[PDB]
Amino acid sequence: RAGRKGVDTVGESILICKNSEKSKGIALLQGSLKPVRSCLQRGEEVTGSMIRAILEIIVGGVASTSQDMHTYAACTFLAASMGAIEACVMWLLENEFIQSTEEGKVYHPTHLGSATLSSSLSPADTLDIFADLQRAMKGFVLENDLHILYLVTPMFEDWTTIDWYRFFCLWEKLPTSMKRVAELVGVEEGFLARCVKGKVVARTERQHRQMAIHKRFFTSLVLLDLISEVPLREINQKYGCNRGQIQSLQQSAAVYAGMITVFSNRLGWHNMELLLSQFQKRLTFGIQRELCDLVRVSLLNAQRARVLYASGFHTVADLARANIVEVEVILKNAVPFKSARKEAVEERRNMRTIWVTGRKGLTEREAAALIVEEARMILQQDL
Amino acid sequence: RAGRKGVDTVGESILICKNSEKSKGIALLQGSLKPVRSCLQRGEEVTGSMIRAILEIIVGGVASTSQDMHTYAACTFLAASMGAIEACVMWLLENEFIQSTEEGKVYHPTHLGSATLSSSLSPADTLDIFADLQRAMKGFVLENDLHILYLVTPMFEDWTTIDWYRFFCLWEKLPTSMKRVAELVGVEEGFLARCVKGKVVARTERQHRQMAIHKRFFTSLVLLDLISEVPLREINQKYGCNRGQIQSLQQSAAVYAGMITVFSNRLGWHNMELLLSQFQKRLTFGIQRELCDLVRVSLLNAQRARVLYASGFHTVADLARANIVEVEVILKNAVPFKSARKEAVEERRNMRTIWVTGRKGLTEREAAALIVEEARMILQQDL
Ligand SMILES: [K+]
Ligand SMILES: [K+]
Repeated sequence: RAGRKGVDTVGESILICKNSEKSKGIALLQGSLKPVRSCLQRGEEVTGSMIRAILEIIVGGVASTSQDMHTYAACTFLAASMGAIEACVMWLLENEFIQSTEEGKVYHPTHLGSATLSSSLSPADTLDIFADLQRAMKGFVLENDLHILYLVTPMFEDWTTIDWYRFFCLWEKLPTSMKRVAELVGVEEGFLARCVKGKVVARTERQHRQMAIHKRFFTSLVLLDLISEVPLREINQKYGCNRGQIQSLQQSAAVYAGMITVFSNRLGWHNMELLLSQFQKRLTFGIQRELCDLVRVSLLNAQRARVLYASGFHTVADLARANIVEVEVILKNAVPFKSARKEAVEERRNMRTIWVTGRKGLTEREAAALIVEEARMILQQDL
Repeated sequence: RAGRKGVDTVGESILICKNSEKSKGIALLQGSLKPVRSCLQRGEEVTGSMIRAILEIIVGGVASTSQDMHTYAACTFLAASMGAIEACVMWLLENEFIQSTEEGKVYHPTHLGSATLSSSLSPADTLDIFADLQRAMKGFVLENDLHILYLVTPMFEDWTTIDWYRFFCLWEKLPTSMKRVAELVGVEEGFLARCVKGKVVARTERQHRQMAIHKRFFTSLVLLDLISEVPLREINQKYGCNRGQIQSLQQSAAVYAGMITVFSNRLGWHNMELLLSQFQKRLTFGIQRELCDLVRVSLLNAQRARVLYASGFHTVADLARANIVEVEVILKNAVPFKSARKEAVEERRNMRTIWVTGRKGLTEREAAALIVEEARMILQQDL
């Protein structure tokens, strides 16, 4: 990124080092990129990338027989550099992903197969997800939205560094209704104590998904406050994570929530599907059910939707009838100031202070007129 | 009902008796109707009819003060024949139905009050229903539709005489998924045994709603098969009840299901409302979710909707494109014969063999043309 084309004569790069790390710095300047691996490499005859690859072609209906499988193996990048394929096919058979009809040896997708493909889910993750859902449908808590959120809470990657001492403090202060959900999932208070007392991550044993469970329940709490319209600064102080890690999490959970919804629909689990089908939109914007209609407008996010709701505008229909200058004023009240704000400067009438995507700078007035204009266009398309 | 006006010269009535019951028969011929009671009569200072009456006028907003209450007491039929009112007002206060603001002594409705009124529910029944729902939301089974049905299964009157021996036979053969729902509700196997072994109805103690629970769970099983499109004859043989008692039950449960849905909506219980809001339509016709669209047509019931679904017509949209004579044929296949049916009689082309409400006799042809005609009119109103 050193050197602007058409602007600079040269691009300069400086790597600051010490005498001790002097040799490692030179290694980088002379270093070159490593050769590209296939990521489908084989004491592991089976592998995730291959299992998914084989599942996609069989369920999709472009690979039926055993001859089609090895023909596919020829097209891979792994074979370009110049058994394992057969192992993945059996794996799909053992775990009810694929069917075999002896037309000798022809493979067809199951309901679980077609569901996994439509859900864009990884076959390795689908097994635990399928069990987790069946476990939840045997005993489910409906008095709050926490248990539902847990099912759509992603835990395939760490989104933040969790302070366990902070976690235990929230555990005790946690209401009884949410402790019931914790117990029902696997959250044991004993494991939480062995985390604060001693910084033993363990996780060496495969059976230590016990760690992931507590990380997942911690995350669901964050997502619970998030769709409860709890301020980002409160969530930051309460949990110990920045706004960057949160936004990356909600956009991840919004997508994941859609996956579990599709997965539940293709298996015929209507009751479970019915509950989940409202959280994709709520996780995206971080809102409650009431603001779901307002946030259809492009410029209206969580903060702008709430202040317009609390001012009499509950729906797009109510927002189309709106007086523009009234919308503008309500927007002006949602701004965050360090001092308890909420002189006359008439030189700020042209200040473009509202950002969009692929944006021209919008004034607070122009944005308001756009919100009312868009609301009317949507109101007509609703008929 | 003896004597047709404009037809008969006299109407004759004969009461057949023996010598032993001779005196009781004469008592009827000379007998006259008893005076009409008020049904709001008072060791019972409080009474159901009064509590409901007082609740309706306060929540509705036509009675606020204490003066309005006794003014209402004057308009009653009980006072027409010429304390207790004050007792009912306190009862509504004790059970969170009504609020009191000391403008000395002014009464307003609570959320629980406004919910009960909108639900058309009796205040006496609302207390147990409110507890039952809160109990269900703490631990709910979603793998089947049984637990949801239990919440909308009415038990304020007996709809049939339950054979307990038959019940215990269905209990053992009952799958594990439905035994979990039974335990979760209150169905104890010990009580079922003390019913078959000994015909002890008990029910003298008020705390013996334990009887109602088992009667309610028995009923939910019937409703489960009913919306699973299990034949009426199978349900008759399996449970021991006639088709008359069943139809009276489903139309009762369809109405009740709507009540619990409204009740849940006014309390803000969205998750619970979401699950219940699909069973009013299914209980009415006795169908599965797939036939919900077809049964919008007036002439299409459960039986006609299924045979049209299994023949390629899944929606009203598919049914508007239908060839009339094809619909007619599919209908002809749904008819029940004692022999394994499903000569050429062309004299039955005018036989009106299909009944409607406020009906002219419809031929199987005319009905088919009406179904396709109605489907098209509905398809246009859907846009
Ligand atoms: K938006
Ligand atoms: K109908």
